[PDB]
Amino acid sequence: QTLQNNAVEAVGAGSAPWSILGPLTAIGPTAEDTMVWLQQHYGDVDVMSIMRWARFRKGKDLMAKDRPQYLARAAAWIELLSKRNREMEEVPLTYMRKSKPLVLDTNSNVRVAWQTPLMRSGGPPRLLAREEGYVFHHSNSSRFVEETYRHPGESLQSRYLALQPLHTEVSAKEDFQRLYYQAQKHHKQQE
Amino acid sequence: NGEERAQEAYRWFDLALTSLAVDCGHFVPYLPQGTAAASHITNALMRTLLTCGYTHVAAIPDSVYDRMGSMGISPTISTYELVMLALSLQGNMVEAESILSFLRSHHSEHITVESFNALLLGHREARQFDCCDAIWQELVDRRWPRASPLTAELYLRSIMDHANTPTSEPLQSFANINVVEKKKVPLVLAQMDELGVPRTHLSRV
Amino acid sequence: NMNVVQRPCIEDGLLSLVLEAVTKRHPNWVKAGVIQTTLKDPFDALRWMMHIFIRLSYVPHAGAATIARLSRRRIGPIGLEPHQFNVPAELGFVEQYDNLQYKRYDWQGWYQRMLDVHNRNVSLRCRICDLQRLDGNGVQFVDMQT
Amino acid sequence: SANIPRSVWDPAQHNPNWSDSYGHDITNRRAWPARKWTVG
Amino acid sequence: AYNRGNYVETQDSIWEEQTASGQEGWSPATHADGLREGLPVRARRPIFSSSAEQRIAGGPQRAVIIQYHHQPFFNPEPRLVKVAFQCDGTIMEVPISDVMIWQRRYHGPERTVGDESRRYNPAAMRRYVDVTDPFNEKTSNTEHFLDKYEPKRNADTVADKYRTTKQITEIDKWTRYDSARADNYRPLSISHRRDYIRMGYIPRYTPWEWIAIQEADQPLIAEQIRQDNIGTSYFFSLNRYWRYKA
Amino acid sequence: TLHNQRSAAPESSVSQSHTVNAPTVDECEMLAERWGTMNYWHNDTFPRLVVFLKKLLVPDVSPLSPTAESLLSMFEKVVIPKLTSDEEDRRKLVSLWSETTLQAEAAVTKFLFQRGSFESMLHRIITDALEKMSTLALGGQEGNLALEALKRQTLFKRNDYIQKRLIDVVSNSAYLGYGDSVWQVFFAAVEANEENLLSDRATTDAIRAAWEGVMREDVVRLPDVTGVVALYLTLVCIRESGRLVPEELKELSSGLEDGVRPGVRKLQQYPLI
Amino acid sequence: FPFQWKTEDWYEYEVAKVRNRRFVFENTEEDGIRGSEVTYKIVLEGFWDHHVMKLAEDVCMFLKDVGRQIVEEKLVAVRRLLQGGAVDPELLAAFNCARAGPFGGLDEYDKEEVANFLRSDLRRLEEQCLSVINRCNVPVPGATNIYDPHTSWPHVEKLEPWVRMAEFWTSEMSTAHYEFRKFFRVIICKLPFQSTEFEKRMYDIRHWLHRQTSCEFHTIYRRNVIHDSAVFPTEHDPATPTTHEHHRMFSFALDWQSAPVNRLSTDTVHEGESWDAVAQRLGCSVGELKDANAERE
Amino acid sequence: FNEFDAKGREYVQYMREFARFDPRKSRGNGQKGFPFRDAYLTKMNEANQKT
Amino acid sequence: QNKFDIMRREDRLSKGEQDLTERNTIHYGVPIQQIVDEFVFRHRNARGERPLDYFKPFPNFRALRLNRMYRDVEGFSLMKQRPEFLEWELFTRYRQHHQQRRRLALLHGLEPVANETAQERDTRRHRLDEICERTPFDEREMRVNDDEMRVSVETLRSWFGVYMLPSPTVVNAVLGDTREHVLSSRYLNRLLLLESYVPHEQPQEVL
Repeated sequence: QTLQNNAVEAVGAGSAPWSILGPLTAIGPTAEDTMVWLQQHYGDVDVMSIMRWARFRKGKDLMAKDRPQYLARAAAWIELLSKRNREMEEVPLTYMRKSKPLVLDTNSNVRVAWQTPLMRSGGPPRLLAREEGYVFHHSNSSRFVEETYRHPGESLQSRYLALQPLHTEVSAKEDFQRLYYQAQKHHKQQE
Repeated sequence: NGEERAQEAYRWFDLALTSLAVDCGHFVPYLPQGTAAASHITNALMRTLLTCGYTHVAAIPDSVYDRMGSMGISPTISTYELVMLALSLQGNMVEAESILSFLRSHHSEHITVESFNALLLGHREARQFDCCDAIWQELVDRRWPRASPLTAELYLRSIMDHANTPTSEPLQSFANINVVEKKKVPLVLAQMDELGVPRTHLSRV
Repeated sequence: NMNVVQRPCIEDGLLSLVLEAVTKRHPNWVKAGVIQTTLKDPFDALRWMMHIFIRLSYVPHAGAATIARLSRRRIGPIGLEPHQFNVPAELGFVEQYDNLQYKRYDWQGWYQRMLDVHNRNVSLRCRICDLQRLDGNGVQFVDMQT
Repeated sequence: SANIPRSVWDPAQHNPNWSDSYGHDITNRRAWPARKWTVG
Repeated sequence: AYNRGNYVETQDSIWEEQTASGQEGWSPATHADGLREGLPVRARRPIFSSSAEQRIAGGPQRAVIIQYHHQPFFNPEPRLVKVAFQCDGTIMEVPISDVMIWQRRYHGPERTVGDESRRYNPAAMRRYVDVTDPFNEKTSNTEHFLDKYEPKRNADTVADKYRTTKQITEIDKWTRYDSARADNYRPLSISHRRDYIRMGYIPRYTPWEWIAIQEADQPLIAEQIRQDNIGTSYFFSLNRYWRYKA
Repeated sequence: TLHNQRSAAPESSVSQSHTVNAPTVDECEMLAERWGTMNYWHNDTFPRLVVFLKKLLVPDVSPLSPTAESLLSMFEKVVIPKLTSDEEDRRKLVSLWSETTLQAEAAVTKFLFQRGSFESMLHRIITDALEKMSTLALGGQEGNLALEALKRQTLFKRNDYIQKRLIDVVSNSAYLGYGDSVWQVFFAAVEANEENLLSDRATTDAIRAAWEGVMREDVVRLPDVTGVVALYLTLVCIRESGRLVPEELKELSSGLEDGVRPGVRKLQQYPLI
Repeated sequence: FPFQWKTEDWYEYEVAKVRNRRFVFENTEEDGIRGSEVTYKIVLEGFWDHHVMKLAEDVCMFLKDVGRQIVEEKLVAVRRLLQGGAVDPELLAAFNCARAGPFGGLDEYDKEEVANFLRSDLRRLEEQCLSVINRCNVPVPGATNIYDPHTSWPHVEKLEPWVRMAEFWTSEMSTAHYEFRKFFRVIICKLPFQSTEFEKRMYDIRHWLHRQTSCEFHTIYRRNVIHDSAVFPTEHDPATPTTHEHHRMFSFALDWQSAPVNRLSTDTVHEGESWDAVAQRLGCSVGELKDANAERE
Repeated sequence: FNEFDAKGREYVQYMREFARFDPRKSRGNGQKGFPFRDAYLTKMNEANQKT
Repeated sequence: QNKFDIMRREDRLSKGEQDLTERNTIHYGVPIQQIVDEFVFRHRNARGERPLDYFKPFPNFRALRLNRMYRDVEGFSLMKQRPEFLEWELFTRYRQHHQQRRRLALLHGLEPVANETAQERDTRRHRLDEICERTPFDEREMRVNDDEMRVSVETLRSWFGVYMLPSPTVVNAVLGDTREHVLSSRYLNRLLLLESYVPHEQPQEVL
């Protein structure tokens, strides 16, 4: 349910491909397979000691009287104390793109963003991003852009000007789940 | 064996991606790269590559992050925290502060204390202790995410590293100057008594 | 006549549409009884504006105490029970240590004790306007007769 | 924060309007002649 | 990237560079910033309600400063600035704390006006100022109607103009009081670089090293932190053990 | 002889809390859940309420031709005895046309502030009309073009409604006084109607106590707000300013707060030239 | 004009103005130099008036550079708290703590409204931290006025000197009149937050003071006080009221207990009592009685 | 010269203070909220003065 | 002692950045105020570096400091080391022109922003040039200073030409009566347009 809510909220409510294949495997039909699954998916904590501690609540035996309350309490305690459960229940974030400074320096906050070939199809295959000069640069007033120049014609402007920086604003992130959802919607709602 | 465990982690990452492509056999051209399992395995790869030598630590935000972007895998908060910790161990603070500024701008409800620990460890390694004090004061101001004993460990070790630092502008004319920063220690400990950080959860040294 | 703007006339249906959008944006306002959807009384839209302004402007005492403890680092306990009111109050006191003659010798103890017991005054101050807030039970803490 | 602040030693935090210690007291001890006019 | 031959383009690019770096921009105005007539400003528009007890503040709009009584007797606490706003031209009296000017630098006492470059002289040792007329009072820029009857003798006018005019070298002397001058700033450490000429220099500001040594030698009192999070012990704290009792 | 420490410029005294910069594309994305001040939505340069209302527009839709106007105007009684000739098909087509017109009106008035939900609902309405058209209309495939014309016309109607009655109302931020005169009109409307709003017969004691506790602090500062709630406050203040303004300035005026206060010293009162 | 008044109003004015001398609230939530969160007053005393004046130039320059460094450390944190952050669940639980809100019943604030109340307070931190920083960059040695609060931070305020003369014989021949005197300058530091780093730096001025020149410290800070309505309840008057005989001399020790009165938080259940019958006897709700006794079913 | 002398600067400041005096704005100022004894008590005697 | 620190040092030296082992000791080296005081003490109040207003009876705090070249002279193309008798007055007039341009931009909301895109920057500059060409130059704000003389606009127009300090008829004629309006950047751009028209190589001894 948590993974389905994460895949729903990654798009904004349809589902994302985030909840197609999660990090939990299916449980075997054996109590020994249950102990195997709890030891290999929540093995950073002692599961049996947590379930023994979560049995009583203010003297009341929850395990013999209120069964779904005890199951919810033990599941919450296991999900709290386990670090691997905390690392496997994370919300999908957008992809932070690198950026380089402008060639014609207009602002120190305006930067040329590094674009994934998933975002823009075609073009040449690129090298690694750091070699051209793309690093992590972001602040409170940072703006990211694609930088070209207006094409000079045979006219009065030849060399006195610095070939004015025609800009086109791009985003600071790549929401991969929303791109996959919109591509599947274009593969589905068009058909 | 940093390089050998790094090669084994890369090989097991390739094995994992092959088995994820097998296990996913709509979203058909966007699998298994759009799933949670690919992001979890990439986070495990970054967490293992942090353990290895300096080459793989430097390759975590260089090669591994660009490969994760080119593959189309959506990252999580542990991805950015491990990239920040790799840049912290490299000593590059402007990129780590840029990543935390990106996280403050866009996904601010998901930030945990490991990013603050990454910045504390990195400004301790870059020997910019005023930034360590600024990060600790910000963490005391916001009070969320909660300060682990690793926060107090990194901040008090930055204080002890700055206090044992010799200076060269007075050329030790009378005494050592930085020892007065140890006077900050009875303050911050009291802040721990307000933060609920137990002082018995500190190392013996 | 060129620097004048015709005053636009707003119908009640457009106001009801924007109020429906406001309720769908903030459902906890309707759930807590702040605004409604209806527009029966002719003074209803101004009443919902006043309710929105009161909700977005009035800070409860426990929330204000927690916010003041957060960034301004105001010390003191904070009561979350409805029988505990939070009073933001000032405390004035004097610190005095000698550094000329009574800095150290065998007299230094009783002189420092004399300076401390002579400075035993603590001035606790509170505005009555800070006491005129709502309690945990919804009633005002200090009213006019209080 | 640090014991010695950044405004003391950092050249990027230098006050541009700050003046030297010697010019103002030399200016203040100048003696200007009072009689500028012919009658008064 | 900008045209270096163009002056306005270069100065606009300098303005944009200092605006992007955070040096220039809208900052809350101090009284010392030179609030004068004809100043563009961003002032918070005050709102008037009869139910409001003190005042209601609003959004910062653009305005001009009409007048500002800088005298403490013409303008008591809290200080007011008369402004006229951009949208409706309404003349109001806003408080000085709700006033934001476009600063040009961080460290300025008068951040409003810009820096100006001074002229350069190669041999600046000779520079002549009239002692009687330092700002040139007695010269007249405008032509009066009575200069036809003024005496047309030349030598008597250049004689006094070259008599009382003194070179800048002999105006002031470097005495021995200047060598023992105390620093107007607090030094880092006492510098023995110039200790051959000073001969009696006592600083009026204790250096940062000496403050740090005097701070590093004495301990702190643990009860100065005065932290409190539980509350007051209403029953026990005044009834504790007899040696440590209240 | 220099320093080996990190050299950094001092921190900027430019107030970034009141500095309204240029709107980024991520800001226009997250503008649906953005909390801003009244100066933020009605800014003098880059107003964000106009951007919030301009992301509700359906792009690339256009007013259809007068040929399409003559097509869509007469479909109930001149084209309907051409697709079929029998009674039950004519009755079904009349009922379907009336129901699609009624639900198109319901669609253009229902989801005014959600563009994607309106688009999805209109697509579902158009497909459920086209399928039941393809059951019994055939007649040479005329009604499907007339339904695509209705799809164009209904998509133009919402984009014109939110243009004329929302965008062209909140367009001139200087007429609205950059949001602060909106708050002035609200406080004057409360100043006119204490008997209807804050009394012993109007509200409870807790509402009056909270209103008095808001207005008795040292500085009463106006709260930051969401864009739809800002549009609500702006529209109700535009409606309420007509009663507070005297009768000579009710229709044509300069500024939203014009004649609300009795005596105002204006800068434009002396220079008549 | 001219001023002519009743004498009874003038008699009431002149006593009210002197009795309300120190009835002042220093740390108010307001604009610049009047409003603050903590107020430090450092009263410097020395034997000569130029000794205390030269010290008050040495300490004010010290607390200007220190206080600008600390407020810049707080301003760099406030501008990070305004860029974005996660709402504390304990902070969200503090807003949803009252039973009845202003609008009747529970007012359920979400994470949007609680972060809005936190943003509107941190916007006041930026306007108050910039007010201190701008007044720390003004006093250049070319033009310095540290006695004006609008010009410099911190400002120096004048205090009347303590002067005590002695009348003694110089022999029944003559009388000598010598006076002991010492002079005072106080330094007012108004910070819009509580900083223990600044209080530590303020206390160690006593270790590098001038010759024969000491100091004392004043601190007026804001502190939250809880009025517990269960330890100190609001009850009716008793049936037999108190008289003047309960307020005799030595009735402060023999007639009255110290506040508060001990009220029993434990009780014993009687024979025929039920959950509705004990709660009737204790004057509480039945569900409130079971929440305090969740061990026993 | 300046505009006024020492006692003249004092009583011109007292008229600017009373011109902007509002008794609800004297909340917690102390004795600095007392509104210039001469002009304040003159207003309280208008039932007897009657210009 | 660590191989990690050695690899990090070699990586940072290959990047061209500061080694973190050179940050082992703190150097608060030579503050600017001490350097200025040593320069004044060595040169006996530093005559020649002070302006002429320093030798006047009531100097401002800007006259108390030494002479530095600020960012005003960076745009003036005619500025040399030694100006020829009238260039400094033209430079001061251009500086006051840009100060009035800054005032007009602060009046009408045309000040720059931090995240300014170059298209928005060019639009704001074109609007500022449109609103500044119709505003007359204020001469009351033109403040004469340390050594320069009071020169009218007509003397500069007769000496330097009508193109250097233009009339509205002049800027309407170049982009397409003696009065001065505030200068615009597009007019000076048009004026400039019209005026312009093997690793480890070894030496021979080791070979």
